[PDB]
Amino acid sequence: KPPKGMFLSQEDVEAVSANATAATTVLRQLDMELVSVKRQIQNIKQTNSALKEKLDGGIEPYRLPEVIQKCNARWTTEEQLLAVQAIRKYGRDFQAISDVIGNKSVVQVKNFFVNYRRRFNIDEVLQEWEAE
Amino acid sequence: SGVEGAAFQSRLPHDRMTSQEAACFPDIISGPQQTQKVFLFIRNRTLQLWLDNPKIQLTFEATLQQLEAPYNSDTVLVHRVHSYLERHGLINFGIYKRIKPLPTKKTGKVIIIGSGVSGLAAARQLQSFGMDVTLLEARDRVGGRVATFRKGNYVADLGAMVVTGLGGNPMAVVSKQVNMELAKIKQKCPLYEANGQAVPKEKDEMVEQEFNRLLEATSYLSHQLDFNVLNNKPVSLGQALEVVIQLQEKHVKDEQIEHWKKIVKTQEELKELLNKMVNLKEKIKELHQQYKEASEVKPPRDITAEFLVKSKHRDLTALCKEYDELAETQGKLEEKLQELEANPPSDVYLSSRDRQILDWHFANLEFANATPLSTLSLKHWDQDDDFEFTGSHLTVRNGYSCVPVALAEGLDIKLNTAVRQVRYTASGCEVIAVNTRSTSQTFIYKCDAVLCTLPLGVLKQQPPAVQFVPPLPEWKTSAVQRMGFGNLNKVVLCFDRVFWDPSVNLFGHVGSTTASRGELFLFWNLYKAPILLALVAGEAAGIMENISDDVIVGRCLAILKGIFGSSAVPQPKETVVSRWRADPWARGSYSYVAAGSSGNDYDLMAQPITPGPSIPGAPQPIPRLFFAGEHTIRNYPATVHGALLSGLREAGRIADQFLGA
Amino acid sequence: PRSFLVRRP
Ligand SMILES: Cc1cc2nc3c(=O)[nH]c(=O)nc-3n(C[C@H](O)[C@H](O)[C@H](O)COP(=O)(O)OP(=O)(O)OC[C@H]3O[C@@H](n4cnc5c(N)ncnc54)[C@H](O)[C@@H]3O)c2cc1C
Repeated sequence: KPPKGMFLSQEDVEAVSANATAATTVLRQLDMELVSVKRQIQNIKQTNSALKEKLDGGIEPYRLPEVIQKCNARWTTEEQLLAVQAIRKYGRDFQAISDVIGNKSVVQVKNFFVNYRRRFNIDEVLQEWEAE
Repeated sequence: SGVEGAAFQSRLPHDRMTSQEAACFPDIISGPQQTQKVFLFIRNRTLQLWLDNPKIQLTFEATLQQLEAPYNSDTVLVHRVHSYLERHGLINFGIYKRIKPLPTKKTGKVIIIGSGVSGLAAARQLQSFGMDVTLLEARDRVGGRVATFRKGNYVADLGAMVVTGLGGNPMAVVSKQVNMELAKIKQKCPLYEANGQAVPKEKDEMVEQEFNRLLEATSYLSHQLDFNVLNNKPVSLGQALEVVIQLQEKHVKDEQIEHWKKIVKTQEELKELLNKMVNLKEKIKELHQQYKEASEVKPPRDITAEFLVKSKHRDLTALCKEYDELAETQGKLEEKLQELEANPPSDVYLSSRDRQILDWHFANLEFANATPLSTLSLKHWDQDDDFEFTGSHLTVRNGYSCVPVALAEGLDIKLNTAVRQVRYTASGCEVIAVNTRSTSQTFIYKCDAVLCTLPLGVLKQQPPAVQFVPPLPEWKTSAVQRMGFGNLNKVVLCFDRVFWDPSVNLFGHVGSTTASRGELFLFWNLYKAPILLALVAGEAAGIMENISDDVIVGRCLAILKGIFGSSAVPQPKETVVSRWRADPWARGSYSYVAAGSSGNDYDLMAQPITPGPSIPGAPQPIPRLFFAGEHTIRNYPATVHGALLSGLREAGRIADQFLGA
Repeated sequence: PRSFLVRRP
C-alpha cells in the first residue's frame, strides 16, 4: 500500500521510534558497515592484482602442438605395450588411454580390455593401479 | 444537471436526506421512498430558484408558483421545506432585496461579540428573523481577520485573500450579491534559490514529486501502520516526515551495502579462481620440463621411454585444457564486475540543495496550516479534505473588506467596544464592555442570548482578556487548550512600476536554512497597482513579529534584488507588515488541528452553554451562550466561508430556541 | 488547512 519508491516496514519504523537517537545510531552503523565493505574490496582487488601479475604470459610458452593422428584398425605390438602401461598409470579412464596411444578410439580401448584381458593379465594390472 | 447542481452548490447530497433534514422531517425520512424523492425535489428546486437569483428574497409564495405538479400538490410540505431552508440560511442569506419589509415588532434580544464575517452573517440572519441584534466590536472597523490595506489606488489584503474555489462555496452567492472583482490565480510558481537562480525544471519537478510522495507516506504511516502515539504523546506531521525521510536515507545506505556486498562476493569468486589458475600454471610449467627431458632422450627408445613421452604429452594437454576452461570463467567474472562497478545505486537520498528546495515545500505546508509541522496532528491535520470546493482559486482585486462592509449595512454595530466579561443565568445574560479609547467608560448590555465569535486565540489568552461568569465548563476549556491557533504574516510592498513577470501571480524564494524556510518564502502578484505581497510562515512568523518593518522590508528588497537585479528594484512607496499573534483581537491567524486534537473539538467549540437554575429544583433552563467562528466549523475550518457558514448555523440554532421551530 | 497550499498537483 505505500507509495512507489518509498520503503516503510513496521520493523524499520519501530527501530527508529524506539529511542531518541536510535535514528542517528542505525544510520551510523550502516555508514561504518559501508566503510568496512569498501576497504575489503580495495584489499581483495589488490590481492587479485598480484595473482593476475603472477600469470603474466599465460601458458602459451608451455602449449603443445595439435596431433592430426587418424584412428587405425590393427594393433601393433608397440600400441599393445603402450596400452598395458596406460592401464597401469590411468586405470579404467578409457579416454586418457586412447589419447596416450593416439590412433585408437575409446570403443577399441574398451574392446582391447576384453580381448587381451587373458593374455596381458589386465585384472592384475588394474589391482596394481588400485594399490597406489 | 440543474436541480442536482443546486444540491452540490449548497453542499447537500442531491439524492439523499441529511442528518439536519431527518431531525426537521422525521415523518418523511422514516416513511416511504416516494415522499422522500418529493421532499428531495422540492428542496433541490427551491435551492435552484434562490441560487439562480440570490439578489432578491425567494418567498414561499414565489416558490409554490414556480413548482409544478405533482410537487406543488402538498402546500404544507412545500412550506415546511421552504421554512427549513430559510431558517438554516441555505436560501435568503447574505445581501438580498427584501420583498415583505421586516416587521417593526422585534421578538428577543441578542448581543453578538465580534463583527467579523461569522458575527455579521449571524446578525443579518437574526435581524431577518425579526430579533433585536447588537454587535460589540473591539476594533474601529468591521471584518476582523478580513483586513484590507488602502492608500490611494493601492489595495492589499493583510488577512483573508483567496476564495478556495466557487464549487459548493457560499461566497459564490455572496460574490453575485456584492461587487467583488474575482480574478483566477495562475498556478505557475517558479522557485529562486538563496542566490537568485531559478531551480532547474528537471530538479524542481523531482523535489516537488518527492514532497508529495513524503506526504502520501505520512498518511500510509498513520492509517496503515497506526503510528499515531510515541512515548504517550500524539505523533506530529513533522515527526512523521523526519521518520519517513530517515527510512529513505536508511534504504539508500542499505542499497549501497547490498551492491558492494555482491562485488566482494564476486571478487572472492575471482580470488579463489586466480589461486587455482596460479597453482595449475606451476603444475603445467613443471610437467612441460618433465616432457622436454623425456623427449630429449633421442630414439631408438624402449616402450617405457616412449610411454613416458606419450603419458606426459596427454597429461600436459589435459592440464592446458583446464587452464583454458578456467581462463574462460575468469573472463566472464571480469565482465560481471566491470558492469557492477558502473551500475551503482544512489550516492545520497537528497543533496544539500535538494533538502533546501524540499524545505520550501514544507514552508508552503506551514503557510497553509499557519503553524510549524511539529504542532500539526499527523492523523487529523487534513480532516476537512472531503469538503474542499471545486474550481479555480480566485482573489478579490477590490479587496476582501468589500464583503464584511456590505454585510454591516443596516446593522447595530458598536465599534471601539471591547467585551471584558460575559454573564449568563437562567433569566438571561449581561455583557460588560469598555470604550477601547478610554477604558473607564463602562457599558452593560442585557440580552436573552450571547453569540460569542471571539477568535480561538482570544479564548486561549491566559490570563483571560474576557471573563465568563459562571466560568465555561471543563469540556469547553479543554477543547480551547487542545486546539491549535496558528500564525501567518504578510509584507505589503507598493512600488511605482511592475519589475516582475506580470503573467506570474506568485513566485517562491528558497531559504538558506531549515530554521528560516518560512521567512519571506512566497511572493503574490494579484493586484491592478504595482504591489508584491510576501508571506512569513512556520517558525519565522512568531520570530519576525519582534523585528521592525524597516529590517523586514530590507530582507524583502535583498531577496527581490537577487532575483531581478539591483537596477530593477526601487524603494517601495508604501509598506505594511501584519503582526497577527500580537494583535490582541486575534492572538494569531487561524486554527489548525494540533497534535492531540481532532475534528470533534471543533464540534465541542460549537456546542452552546446552558446555565444552571437560579432557584434550586427549578426546571432545566434554555441555552444562553452560543459560539460561531472559523474554529467552530469542523468541515470548513480556518476559512471565510467557514466563518460565514458558522454564523448562519448559530442564527438558526438561536431562532429555533427563542422564536420556536 | 490543505486547501490553502500553493503549487497543488
Ligand atoms: C493572514 C491570514 C490569511 C487568511 N487567508 C485566508 C484565505 O485566503 N481564505 C480564507 O477563506 N480564509 C483566510 N483566512 C481566514 C479568515 O480570515 C478567517 O477564518 C475569518 O475571517 C475569521 O472569521 P471570524 O468571524 O470567525 O473571526 P474574526 O474575523 O476574527 O472576527 C472576530 C471579531 O471579534 C473581535 N473581538 C476580539 N476580541 C474582542 C472583544 N474583547 N470584544 C469585542 N470584539 C472582540 C475582533 O476584532 C473581530 O472583529 C486568513 C486569515 C489570516 C489571518
